[PDB]
Amino acid sequence: KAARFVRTCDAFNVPVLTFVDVPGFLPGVDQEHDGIIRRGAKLIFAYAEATVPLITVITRKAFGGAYIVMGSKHLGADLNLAWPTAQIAVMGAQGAVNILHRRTIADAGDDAEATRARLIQEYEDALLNPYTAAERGYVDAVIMPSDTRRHIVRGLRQLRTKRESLPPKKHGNIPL
Amino acid sequence: GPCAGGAVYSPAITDFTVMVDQTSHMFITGPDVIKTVTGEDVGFEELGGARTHNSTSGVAHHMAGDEKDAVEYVKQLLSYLPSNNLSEPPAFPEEADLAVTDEDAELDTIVPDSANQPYDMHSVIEHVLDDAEFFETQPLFAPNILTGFGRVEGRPVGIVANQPMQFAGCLDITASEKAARFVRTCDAFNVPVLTFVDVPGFLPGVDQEHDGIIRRGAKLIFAYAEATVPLITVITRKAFGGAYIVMGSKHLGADLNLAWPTAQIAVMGAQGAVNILHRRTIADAGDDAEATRARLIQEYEDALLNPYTAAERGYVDAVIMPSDTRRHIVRGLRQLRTKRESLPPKKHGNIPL
Amino acid sequence: KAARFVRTCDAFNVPVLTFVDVPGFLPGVDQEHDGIIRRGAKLIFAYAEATVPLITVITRKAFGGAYIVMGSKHLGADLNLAWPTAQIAVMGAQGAVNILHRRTIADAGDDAEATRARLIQEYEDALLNPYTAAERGYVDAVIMPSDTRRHIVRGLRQLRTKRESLPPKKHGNIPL
Amino acid sequence: DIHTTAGKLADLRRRIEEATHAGSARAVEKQHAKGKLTARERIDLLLDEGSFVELDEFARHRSTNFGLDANRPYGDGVVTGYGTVDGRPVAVFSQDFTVFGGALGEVYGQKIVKVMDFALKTGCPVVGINDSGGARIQEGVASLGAYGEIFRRNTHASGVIPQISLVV
Repeated sequence: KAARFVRTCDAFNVPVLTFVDVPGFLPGVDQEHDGIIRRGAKLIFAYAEATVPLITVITRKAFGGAYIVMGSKHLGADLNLAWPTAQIAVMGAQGAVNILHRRTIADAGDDAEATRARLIQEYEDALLNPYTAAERGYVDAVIMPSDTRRHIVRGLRQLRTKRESLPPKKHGNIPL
Repeated sequence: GPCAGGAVYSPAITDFTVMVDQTSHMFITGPDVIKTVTGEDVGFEELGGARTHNSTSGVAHHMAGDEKDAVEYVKQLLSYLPSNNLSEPPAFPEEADLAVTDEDAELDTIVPDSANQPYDMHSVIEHVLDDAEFFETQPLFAPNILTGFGRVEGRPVGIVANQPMQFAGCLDITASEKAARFVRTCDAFNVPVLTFVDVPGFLPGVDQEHDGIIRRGAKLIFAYAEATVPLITVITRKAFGGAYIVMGSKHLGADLNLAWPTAQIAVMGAQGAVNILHRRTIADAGDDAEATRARLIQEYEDALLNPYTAAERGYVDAVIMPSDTRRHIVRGLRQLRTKRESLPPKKHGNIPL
Repeated sequence: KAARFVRTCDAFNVPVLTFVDVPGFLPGVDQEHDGIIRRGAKLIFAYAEATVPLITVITRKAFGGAYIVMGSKHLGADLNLAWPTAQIAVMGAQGAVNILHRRTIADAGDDAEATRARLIQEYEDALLNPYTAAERGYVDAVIMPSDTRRHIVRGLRQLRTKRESLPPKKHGNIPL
Repeated sequence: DIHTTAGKLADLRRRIEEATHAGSARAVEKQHAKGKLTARERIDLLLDEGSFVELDEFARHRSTNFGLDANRPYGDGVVTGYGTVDGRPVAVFSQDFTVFGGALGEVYGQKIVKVMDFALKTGCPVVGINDSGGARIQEGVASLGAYGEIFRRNTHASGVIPQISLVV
């Protein structure tokens, strides 16, 4: 759905604003057995391919692959913003701990969860925010939710003269 | 090996993806996280195993026995494409036999008299390609259509054709997507696309329509219309409605469109066509209703179901003898290889997704 | 005279309005011996090559090579209009009947000159009009002489943004 | 038969026969009698031996004007195709005077075009062998339209691809 739009907007010099809050991809054998791969890839193809101004705002959830897909600066986005309510993490805390803490979670069967659910809180409090990504630059800035418009406005003013072009080719080869 | 999560998307974008039997897997969400969310029970190999993607998802292009057969594959794959788009695919030029080989003749009888009896398309292709060597891609996915590579006079080509052996060489969702993406691949890298046609129409089914056949079937046409590499199309038998249009027809910018006498290019099946043209003349004289509806169908298929109607309008540049298909493609690419054609300027097109 | 003008008006982005009413090419031996075959071919080359808005209005006569030449649509015209008083035919009725009806008139030397006059009438009354071409799309419309200005107006509005170009070349090779 | 694969083939052979013999057995004699060679003979003498590949061979017209539908010869008056000359690619149309006086028609012109669009897109010359007796008067303006689309190609390709006219 989105993929087709981003491209429609690109071919016609229309700036694309994108608001993020995605937990991840709907789990289901069907998805896999229906090529979710060759079809979900389209969305990143559009964004990476795009050349019109791209402004991405993450309002809340933003995890793993999904994050990448939703107009991430890793796809060429020009300005990526994130609210303080946002959570930019490689993955969910719950599932994140069941991996990183395997040999340290088995120990002490006594309180097997007051050391887990307790450790989970440490993650969602240390990594489930935007400051990690922002720390490096994956996000141009964290801003007061109320400044979204002011940002999108004063922002697009600068990008309306954006010059970008992909390598020369007859056409591309987007996953069909 | 394993390819899980967003990582799977990099292979999606790339051109050809090769897999090995149970030695590698591809999936966005793990088989475990799937159960804890829906309750579905599936094993790795079944969720994203090589056999799965090489026949269900359409994400894989080849399933090899072991890592050795795979590496050898990709090498072949590379031998048909150029090192980049700024150049034609490599070549090992060698003049061809301009006469009619005993193999060529074999085609004169490859198509049975029975409009319902299937013949193996591979055989048709192997007769035009050097050393009858046909390098096929995605052989397990969308069997109703074949897409691969080969060489004609040493120069790499690309092949798309309908397989009557499977589902009567029909066009459907999986088929359109298979071919389309292939055609655009052969186009992006200056590989000509030979296409052999024989299709009755589009596979019926509410699932088709509901699963978006309208937006996915176009893919094939867009691919063909968009292409600029040399386009040579051979019609061996079936050619009905949009199915004919879709298969690199002249209306899509094809350069040379051949047609065997054993081919029928018509708007729709004779059996169903008359049920609309004579719905009136048939109602009358109930006396032998089906002895008229049958007489008509016969006069139709005997008058319209052939290539000559089109051949007049110029939709096909000639009605050739099966045994001359190879001599045609050969002496036809020699000219087309210098084909200069371009599309209107644009960031990129907007193909259906 | 026209050739060099249509080219001048093209080379400098000046749309060319064309008003037609021609019987054919002035007959004469001197003409043939002077180079009408190539000196007249200029006109069509000038028109074919042209890539500016070309609006053609046929007021009356339009016969054979003469029609073609005068900014016809077969040369790249954008809007070819025709008044109800337009004679778009391959040739004049007078001569057309001599060839078309030779044996169908030879019969009865007497009552022949009236069989001719009759034919000539049946012909022109059914062929020397614009409606023929009007079916093959050769003329974009048959208008009312009253809407000529209104048509050229609302029409030059759409074509003023037409992008046309010929194959790349050092230069053409027009007759001389 | 004709419903079998062997008859459908044999049928073709039959067609390629009357096709290369569209003109009358007398029109050819006449042609030769004047020293002129048949259209298909002009092509063979020009192109490299066995390099000629014909396009639009079995094409016919659809003009019911003045009962012309009673004579719908394959090729409709002109032999167009491509082939080589001294090893180099060349496109060529040969007007067949032994058919309707070799007068330009709708399908007759369309062919000459299909070849000029092919000769330009592949960048090869266009040897034109003329013999046209005039416009096919029965079709009216259609024959004028044909002459046009051709004149336009002559220009658009003027200087882009060698264009040689053989007036015989």
